[PDB]
Amino acid sequence: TEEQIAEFKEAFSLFDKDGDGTITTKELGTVMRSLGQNPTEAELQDMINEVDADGNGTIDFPEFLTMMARKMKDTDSEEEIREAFRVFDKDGNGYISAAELRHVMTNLGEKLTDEEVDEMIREADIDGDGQVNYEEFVQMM
Amino acid sequence: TEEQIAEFKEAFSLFDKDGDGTITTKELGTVMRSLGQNPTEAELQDMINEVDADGNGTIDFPEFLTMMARKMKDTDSEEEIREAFRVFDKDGNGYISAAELRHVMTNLGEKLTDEEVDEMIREADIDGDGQVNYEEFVQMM
Amino acid sequence: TEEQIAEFKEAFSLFDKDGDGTITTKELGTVMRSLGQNPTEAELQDMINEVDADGNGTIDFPEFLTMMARKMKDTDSEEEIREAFRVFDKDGNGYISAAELRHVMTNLGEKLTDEEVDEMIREADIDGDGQVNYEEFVQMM
Amino acid sequence: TEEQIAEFKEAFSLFDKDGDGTITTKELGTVMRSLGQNPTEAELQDMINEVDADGNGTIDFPEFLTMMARKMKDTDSEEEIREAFRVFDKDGNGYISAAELRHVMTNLGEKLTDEEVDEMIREADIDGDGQVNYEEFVQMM
Amino acid sequence: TNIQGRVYNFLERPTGWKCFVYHFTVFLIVLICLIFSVLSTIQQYNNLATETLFWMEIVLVVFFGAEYVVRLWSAGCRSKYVGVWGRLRFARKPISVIDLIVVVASVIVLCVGSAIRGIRFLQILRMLHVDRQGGTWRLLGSVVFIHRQELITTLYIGFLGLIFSSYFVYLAEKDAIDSSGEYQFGSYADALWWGVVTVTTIGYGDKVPQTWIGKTIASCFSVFAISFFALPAGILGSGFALKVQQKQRQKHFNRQIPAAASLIQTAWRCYAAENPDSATWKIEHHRAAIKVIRRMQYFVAKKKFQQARKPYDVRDVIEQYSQGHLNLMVRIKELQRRLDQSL
Amino acid sequence: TNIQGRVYNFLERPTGWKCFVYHFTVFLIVLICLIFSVLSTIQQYNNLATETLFWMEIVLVVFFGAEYVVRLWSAGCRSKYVGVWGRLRFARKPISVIDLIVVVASVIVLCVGSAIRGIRFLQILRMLHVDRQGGTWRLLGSVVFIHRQELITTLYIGFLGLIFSSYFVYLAEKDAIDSSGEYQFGSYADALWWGVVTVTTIGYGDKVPQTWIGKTIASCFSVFAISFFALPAGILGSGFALKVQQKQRQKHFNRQIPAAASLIQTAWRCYAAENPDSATWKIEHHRAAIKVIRRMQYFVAKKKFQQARKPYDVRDVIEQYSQGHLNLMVRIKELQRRLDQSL
Amino acid sequence: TNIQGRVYNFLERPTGWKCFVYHFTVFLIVLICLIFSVLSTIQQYNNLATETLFWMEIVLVVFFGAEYVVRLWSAGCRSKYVGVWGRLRFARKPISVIDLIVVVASVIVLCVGSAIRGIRFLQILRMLHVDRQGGTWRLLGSVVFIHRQELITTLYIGFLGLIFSSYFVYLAEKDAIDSSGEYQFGSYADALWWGVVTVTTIGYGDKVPQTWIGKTIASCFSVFAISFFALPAGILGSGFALKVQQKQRQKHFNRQIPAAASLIQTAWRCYAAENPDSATWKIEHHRAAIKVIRRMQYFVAKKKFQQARKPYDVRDVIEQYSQGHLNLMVRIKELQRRLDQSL
Amino acid sequence: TNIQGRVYNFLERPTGWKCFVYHFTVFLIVLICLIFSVLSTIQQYNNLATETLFWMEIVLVVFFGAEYVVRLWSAGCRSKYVGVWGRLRFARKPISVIDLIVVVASVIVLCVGSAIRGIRFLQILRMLHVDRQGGTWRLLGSVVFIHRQELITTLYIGFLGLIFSSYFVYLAEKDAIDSSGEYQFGSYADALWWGVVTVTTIGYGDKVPQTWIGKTIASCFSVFAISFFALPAGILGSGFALKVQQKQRQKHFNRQIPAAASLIQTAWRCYAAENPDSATWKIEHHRAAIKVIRRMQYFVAKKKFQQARKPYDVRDVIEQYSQGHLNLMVRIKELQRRLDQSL
Ligand SMILES: [Ca+2]
Ligand SMILES: [Ca+2]
Ligand SMILES: [Ca+2]
Ligand SMILES: [Ca+2]
Ligand SMILES: [Ca+2]
Ligand SMILES: [Ca+2]
Ligand SMILES: [Ca+2]
Ligand SMILES: [Ca+2]
Ligand SMILES: [Ca+2]
Ligand SMILES: [Ca+2]
Ligand SMILES: [Ca+2]
Ligand SMILES: [Ca+2]
Repeated sequence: TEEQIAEFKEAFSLFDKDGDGTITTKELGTVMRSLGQNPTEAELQDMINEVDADGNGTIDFPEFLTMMARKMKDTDSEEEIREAFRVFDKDGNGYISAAELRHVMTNLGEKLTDEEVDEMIREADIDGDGQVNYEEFVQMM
Repeated sequence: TEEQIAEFKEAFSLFDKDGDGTITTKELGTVMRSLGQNPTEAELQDMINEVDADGNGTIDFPEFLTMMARKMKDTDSEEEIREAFRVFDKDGNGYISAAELRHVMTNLGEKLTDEEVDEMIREADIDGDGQVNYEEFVQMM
Repeated sequence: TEEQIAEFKEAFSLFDKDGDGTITTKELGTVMRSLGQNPTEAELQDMINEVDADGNGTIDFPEFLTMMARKMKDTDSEEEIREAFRVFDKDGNGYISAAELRHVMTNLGEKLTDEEVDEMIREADIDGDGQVNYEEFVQMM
Repeated sequence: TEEQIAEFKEAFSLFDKDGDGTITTKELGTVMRSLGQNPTEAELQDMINEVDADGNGTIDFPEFLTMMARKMKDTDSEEEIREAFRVFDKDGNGYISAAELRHVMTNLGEKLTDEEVDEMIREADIDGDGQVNYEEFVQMM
Repeated sequence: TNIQGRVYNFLERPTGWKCFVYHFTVFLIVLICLIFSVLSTIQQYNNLATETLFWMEIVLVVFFGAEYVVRLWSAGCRSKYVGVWGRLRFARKPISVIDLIVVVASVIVLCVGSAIRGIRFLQILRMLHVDRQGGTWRLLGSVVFIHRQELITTLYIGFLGLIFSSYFVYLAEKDAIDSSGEYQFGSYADALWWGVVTVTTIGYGDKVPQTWIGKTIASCFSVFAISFFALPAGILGSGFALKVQQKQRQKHFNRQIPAAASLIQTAWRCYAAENPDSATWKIEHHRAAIKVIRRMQYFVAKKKFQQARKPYDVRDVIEQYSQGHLNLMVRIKELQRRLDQSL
Repeated sequence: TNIQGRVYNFLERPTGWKCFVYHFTVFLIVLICLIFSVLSTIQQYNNLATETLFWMEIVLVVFFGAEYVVRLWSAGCRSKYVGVWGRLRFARKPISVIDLIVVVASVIVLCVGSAIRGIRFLQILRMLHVDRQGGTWRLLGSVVFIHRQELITTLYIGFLGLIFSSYFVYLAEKDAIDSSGEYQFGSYADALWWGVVTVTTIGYGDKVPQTWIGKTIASCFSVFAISFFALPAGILGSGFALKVQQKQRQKHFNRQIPAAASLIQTAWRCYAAENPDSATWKIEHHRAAIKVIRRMQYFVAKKKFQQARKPYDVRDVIEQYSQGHLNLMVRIKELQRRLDQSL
Repeated sequence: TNIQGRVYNFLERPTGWKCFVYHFTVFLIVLICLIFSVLSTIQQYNNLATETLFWMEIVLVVFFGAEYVVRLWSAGCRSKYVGVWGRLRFARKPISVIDLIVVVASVIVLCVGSAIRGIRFLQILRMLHVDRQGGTWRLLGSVVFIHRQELITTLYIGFLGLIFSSYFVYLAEKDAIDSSGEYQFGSYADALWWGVVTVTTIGYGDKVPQTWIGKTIASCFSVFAISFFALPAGILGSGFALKVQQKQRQKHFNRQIPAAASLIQTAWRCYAAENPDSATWKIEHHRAAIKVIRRMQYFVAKKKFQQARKPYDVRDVIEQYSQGHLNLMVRIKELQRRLDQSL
Repeated sequence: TNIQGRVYNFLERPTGWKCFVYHFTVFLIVLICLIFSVLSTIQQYNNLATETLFWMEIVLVVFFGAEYVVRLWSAGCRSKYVGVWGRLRFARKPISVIDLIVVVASVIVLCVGSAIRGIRFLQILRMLHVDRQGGTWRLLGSVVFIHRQELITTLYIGFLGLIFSSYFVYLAEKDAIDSSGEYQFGSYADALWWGVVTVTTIGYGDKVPQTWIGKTIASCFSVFAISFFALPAGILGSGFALKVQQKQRQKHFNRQIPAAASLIQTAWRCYAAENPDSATWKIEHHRAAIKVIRRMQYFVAKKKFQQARKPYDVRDVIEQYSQGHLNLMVRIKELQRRLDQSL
């Protein structure tokens, strides 16, 4: 994992904005601004909190490493996603309307762009039918 | 129900104040101002919350339709009203003083105008006695 | 009770500061200022809340009457006072140090003036001993 | 204990900043400033609250005396410290990495200076091994 | 005059001292009657008691009839029960019906008559009279409804276990005769009965598993089954306790008032909305908008009323905080605007 | 001197080590006496024990008398019990009364005397001595009071069920003779007894339903009845647990002080109000207004005190928030005014 | 067409009126069958019932087979069960498996055949059919899992106590013969059995301690043991009650939606992140940073979703307050800055 | 090397899979041994089993000895147990002591020896080995401690009731001979025993009240007594449930860290304070003041740590709110001052 760790370190350094090696919220905000999303302070705080191992308002390098470590496509993670999907799925089946899904993506939550939604749809619905299998999609992910 | 739906759509459009077809609180406030009631922001928020199906601070057209759908004079609704009436009814009977009722209407809660109160009284007390049957009134409603 | 009611009405009228016959907090504050105590708004609110029957931020005349009605030297009331006294009484007996009592009066809670405290002491300690019988005092009250 | 009490009184007098003999938060803040730590008002409030017997936002002389009275190296106190130590101790043993300890001292909580940390380390690790016995240290304290 | 109302209060829904005393007396009388009936039932005190019963029972029935009549008369206090139809409706209520049944049956018995078979049953029934207004039963029912999901499950699984255990015991102890010279588990019915007894934890001991295997199975299938059967008692008790706790932290009754009033007002407004040339049309498109607004207000009001009715909770607190916070934010924004405006 | 007070503490309401030890010793002695009495009761150890009892019992009674006397003497510590009247009042208290009864009765027995019938009863009574200050009973009583509404209901409905079940069993098993050659349910009383046993879940098995129909009815009417009878135990336990939990999150005692003081002050002010030429008239219409204000303050104070007394709750939190929020709003308003004023 | 889905709904996971009725009917039929079996089991009604059973049982099995087939057909409604593999997976589920076992076994019995030994067992098994979707068992299981730590302990300690008590009783009553002329505690096994009975609180009374010492030991070791054995029933009940209470103060379903959506979106974003030339790369070092940010967002989203799923709690309230407060502080700071900037 | 630590983990405080399996195996072995002992106890399987026991028991004891030795060796992992004294201290712990007793006793038995009286007892004792680290008992103990006030009361009052009931039954049924020709309540001891049985709800039925008066008294004094005796089981269960619920809403472990660190730092500072020429004297009267300040800080820190340790509660929320609110107020005041200053 040496190469991976080096990469992570590099990433951290570019993020950090200082020689202290301790990520404040301010640094994160700056980074976000550089991208151009323009996030709220509360949001930033929330982001840091999840990451933070010590729970002291500052992301340590070990903390960062820990967050990197826990991988997606773990079964526990998948369950939550499935539950979420179910929440939007009428008719209590592994099936949702494609158009409806698109609409939801456009509107509810952290809004997703039209192109992105189209891409998602393409990824999901291999068949021409709009009734898309969310379970399958989740598995693929 | 096609005609009804059309009517509802028309209403929504006149309310909306924009081509987005998504009612914010601001739009509602504007509408209120146009009438001339001059409501508080909190009140507006409360109003939207009850309506909102998705629960995202914005009234969708489907949400609006849903609110229209659930009709008054349903038995569940009636019970609440009866309970409320009881709350103001001394002597644990289906009877309240007309004068007292009038006073309450004038003073407590979302104040009701004198003329309106008079009208209400007329509607309720068919007989000349002030001891008005609230249950009967509720049934009529 | 006719005379009593008349007196109460008179009192209310002098308090009211207006023809509405509905005491707001502002009126109460004004009255307080006239005396010269200079109270906090929160305090005023608290005062009104206890009084208020309807619980609508305004003291009705009936509410006022109700408050007048419930008399001191009722047994329930006495118990609370006794409990309070006990709270300050060391040695788990119906006895407290006179000096200590004086000190408490001077310092803790709604401060009591020196003269007043002296008067209180005189009222309580008939005997020359400082160990004053609080129960007896309560009974007298 | 007469001498001790005299000393305490002297200390109180120097702290007090006034002839009232009643320590407000403001006085405490002033004292802190004189030292030069520059504390937050909330912190000051917290400090007073723990001390305060009556619980009235003011430290009485008796209260002060009481706080002085309860001595460290009482068994109850020790347990808490041990628990705290355990919280930072990996491998569920009476052993922690010296370097790690130093790091924690530098970073987490009320930050401790480098020299101070060094001193602490010296006090603790009599032996040359970094795996320091925290229980022993606690006992010594 | 308020006399009818007073009478009603005395009879049904009483918090009076005198009324309470009367009720207690009635209860005592009923108990005495029951005792007498019991005494009569045993052979040693049959001849002496019958005459007494005859003397007393008729009187009691007359009294009850009178009471019933009075209650019926008093129904006019409540506007729910007015006229003949109202009275009929009142009568329809369960306790009243029961009372009627008791009285008429008693009368019939008297007519038939001094031996009586159904009189004992009537006496037993009578004890139910005292629980007026359904205040005893209703609470219990509510609690059951609240905890039905779990209770039902417990009943089911436990039942299943009992069945299985019974079957196993039958399989075990079919051939094994007792020491007294009689087959304890001849039929499956017997086994079932035994199982029921065991789960109940009565333990009569008329039947006990004779075989070692049977004993083992009993040991295995007892404990769990016992626990399951005890569950309802536990769970219900817990529920009751929780309810009591909730009651202890109820809202004040004065807080319910304004919300209720508001709700009423909104309802009235809504009603008016349909009537075109009414007084409430004061202060086409506009009208439509107003209607919608009124409906919204009504909805809000209902919610508020419901909240008022409910006890204090964390959700309520959160809501309150939100309400405060938004207001504060708005104020701050206004201030900011003012500052900007000035410059 | 503080000696009387110390004595009182030692005797009644003790948290002392020595006192505790003494109490334990007393309890042990009582237990021993009880054991001896029990032994005497059986025929095999009657002749040897009587003499011992005679020797010891008198001594014990003397000791108890002495203790009682000491307690009486010590009453002067508490200002509630001063002089002769105070002492009499103290004596009136239940435990003390019981003790008195025990001692006098014992003395009477001794005078009469070495056989004794009432001595056994006295011994039994004696065991109640140790629960001093009513700390055991009082808590229980409080809990019962808190959960009475439900408990009573459970008692009632269950009782009714029991009655009904008994009746049904009587109806079933009147004619059916047992295998031993004796009618199990000859009387309704017997049936009732059986029912009671069954609901209790003792299951002696002296009586068991013989008929199949009877058995069926028992099966039907058992389970529910059993649950009902178990309810009190459950519910009370739950209540106790809840109480314990509440206690665990109590307020600190220092927070009660200031409120209490305030209350006291307000009471004093109110008292003064009646006296026209008093010192509290410092700082006609005006006087009247002041009186009203004082009363209001008193009312507030009482409420505050009550709140302090109670444990932490969501309602309290909400109140706190409201208090904060209003203050903040006021401050903001003031700021706004200042800004406006400047411009 | 939606017919398959409808069929599925009717069969499994039904909230329909008609469906409910059907289920009830089925249950009733099963009960009747069980009753018939029981009747057959006793010797007096064996010859008359067998023929009836033969007539009916086959029909019942056919019906059940048909139902099973229909259920299998309907599996295509759910996308979890599609094709042959999906159907197989569905079949694998426990209830379905049980049903299959019942049907095949019944068929086998019929083939063998009008006496039948296993048919009784099959009947017993059948009663489990009605608890569809595992809604009964699952809840119970969950509760057990929640309260396992304590429950297990109770089981253990109680068991230990029982063992010890049994041993002590064996030691006591080895030599002591009963009044009937038979050794009650000949073996340790017997003693163990007795202990089990006693702890259960069945109290058959086939075995009772004869020696005084034995009796004493029973008295000592009973009460505590009894309490321990009752614990599971109590604790589980309490847990159930608590769960019910929690359910009563659940969040609204509309609040879950947006969070869920957000989570989904974040997941999608994360997925995109791996694909270099995708549409989601809109709005090397920079890319890396973006990836990290997306991951962070996802983590946040998951947490939010979890919170939404959970019921209302003090922690949630605190979080909300914090969120509000920080925002307010920021606003204030901004205002201050503006003021400073102007001057 | 970390091998010793690993060994310790495997033996005591294991969360390992392999370790768990090993433990299970051990438990199974113990159970088997117990079963064998039981079998030996009954006369029919004595001659065949003894030899087997001899063969196996010695081996088992050797194994246990080895295990003990290993555990002792592993104590060096924990710094609490270092050297010889540390090891001795470790041994002193209860479970270890028990194990030692078992092994030595077994050895003694072997030496004496293939009959053995104490071996059975040793086997029984052995079952306690599996509950390592006291995780089973400790929790229970804690719960008992928490609910002692009420539990004790229940034990007391119930006991008293039992006594009284027994006495009354003795008074009732002294003269009354049974149908079998033997006095059921000859001694008061017998009566007491009966009472105990009844309250327990075992209901052996060896003794039953014969007189009608006696029966009546039993009926009266049963129900309440039964409820009281059931209370402990209920209450404890409720407590357990509550504890579980509390656990469910625990704080995150990361929140405890900083507070703990702070506490540690404050302690260190305090320690330094005594040493005059130390490094911590950086940044006479002044010194004194500093000491006081440090002590205050320490006190604060301790409180904070305690709060962190505890679960979430309304009090905590209130505190948080207060903290926020004060800060906000201060900020507002500062702003106001600035505004004033400018003008
Ligand atoms: Ca940095
Ligand atoms: Ca960190
Ligand atoms: Ca598709
Ligand atoms: Ca719009
Ligand atoms: Ca919406
Ligand atoms: Ca009328
Ligand atoms: Ca006015
Ligand atoms: Ca009012
Ligand atoms: Ca005096
Ligand atoms: Ca000062
Ligand atoms: Ca103070
Ligand atoms: Ca070292």
